[PDB]
Amino acid sequence: GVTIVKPIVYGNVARYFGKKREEDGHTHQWTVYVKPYRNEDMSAYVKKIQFKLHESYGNPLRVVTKPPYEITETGWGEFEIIIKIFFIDPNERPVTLYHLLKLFQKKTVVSEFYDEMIFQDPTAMMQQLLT
Ligand SMILES: Cn1nnc2cc(CO)ccc21
Repeated sequence: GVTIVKPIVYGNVARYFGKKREEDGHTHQWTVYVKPYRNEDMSAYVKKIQFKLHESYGNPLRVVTKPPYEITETGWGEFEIIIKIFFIDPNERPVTLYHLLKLFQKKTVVSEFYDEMIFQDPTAMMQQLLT
């Protein structure tokens, strides 16, 4: 059979403001993302990536369809973000990732994980799109 492995990295970077912010108490800017391990345009084969934030955010289900696959926000809190990757072939099961937003230990805060999206015997059309 055919196995196509698409390596990815996901997670977040964060920047401390320098001071807590009086008007909302946010302390950090952060960006949560998915990106390919090697430079490729994932929109060849990815329909959309959903980023589900803590429900205390407005419009906590954030959707990106065009790279880069990232969401930039501010806040004070750390919580899991559910990252769901949907494919152009609706018969390819979506990939669900789970990421704990990291804001704390000058140096940019980074928490980034490697993973692999495995396509076992895709349609010939989806094969072309993955290669
Ligand atoms: C959980 N958390 N952390 N920081 C937050 C900021 C907002 C929007 O002001 C909502 C929820 C937040």
